[PDB]
Amino acid sequence: LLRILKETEFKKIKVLGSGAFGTVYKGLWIPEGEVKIPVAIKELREATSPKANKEILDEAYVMASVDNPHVCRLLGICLTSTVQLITQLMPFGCLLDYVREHKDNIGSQYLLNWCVQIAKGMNYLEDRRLVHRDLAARNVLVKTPQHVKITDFGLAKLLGAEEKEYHAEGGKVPIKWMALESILHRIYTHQSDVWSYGVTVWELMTFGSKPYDGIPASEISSILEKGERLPQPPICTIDVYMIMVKCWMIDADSRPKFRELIIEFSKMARDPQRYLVIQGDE
Amino acid sequence: KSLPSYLNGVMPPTQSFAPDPKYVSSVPCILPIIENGKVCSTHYYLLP
Repeated sequence: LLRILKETEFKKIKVLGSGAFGTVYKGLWIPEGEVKIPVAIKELREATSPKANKEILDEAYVMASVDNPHVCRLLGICLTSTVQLITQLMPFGCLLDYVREHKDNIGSQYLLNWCVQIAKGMNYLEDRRLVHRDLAARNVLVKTPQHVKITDFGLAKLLGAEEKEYHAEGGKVPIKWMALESILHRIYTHQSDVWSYGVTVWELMTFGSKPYDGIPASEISSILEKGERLPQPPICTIDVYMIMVKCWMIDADSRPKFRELIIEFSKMARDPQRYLVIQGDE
Repeated sequence: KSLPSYLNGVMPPTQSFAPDPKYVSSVPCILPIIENGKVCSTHYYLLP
């Protein structure tokens, strides 16, 4: 069900970004007996163990099969000396950039619907037994300003039949998005994804602020243990903020579940002005 | 109306939920990624 692509089938037109994971390209895909399809091409550059490659693949089989409006399907994969994930291009780009650059074109309706859409997508993956491990606004993509999609850059994990946890080996990691148990113990679960959902949501409501701004990531585990958390966004009523905060409870199982997050944000989205007060959105 | 009052709209870096035992835990080695002078400020090395 997952398409294995030959290198001849596709070409990288442009660089779109780099990072720990590797590099993203603007690209063009020609399927074999054909149409040109504008695609993104993620080239993973971590020198993988066998353990690591097996894990990426398993994640890839799942992503290939996804059929949900709010998650990007893996269109194909090209394994050589490097893994390349091929995916439909989103020209609008990522949601972090959008809220920074187009703050003024964003009301309460847009924001709570984004919250629902991400929850739905994240719930879909949880039903697929996939720990995403990398939810941030830097990895939610805008199909269109009403419709947003979650993606992966190879870091997600499929949990086996009787597994609740994934224990990571050490790597380059987004400290300020991570749940505390992922930093102290490198443990990743659906509930640690919930934590990072909260942070994602904070970013949206603060129109792209840098979380824990001016506190070095080295100090994050401390301040969390002492009960410090991201502050209440200016536009947020208490009802919304308290939802975000519950995601950052110390006990992972006590946090909300994406199911509850959908139902909750969906109610709010039927009367947005009640729950987010944004200037000029009256 | 339950909106936070900040001086001139300015958020503090954090806000405390202490002494609530759900948020208070009742110190690993984090290193930046720097090729000259930070090619990525969101990710860090996490070691024991």
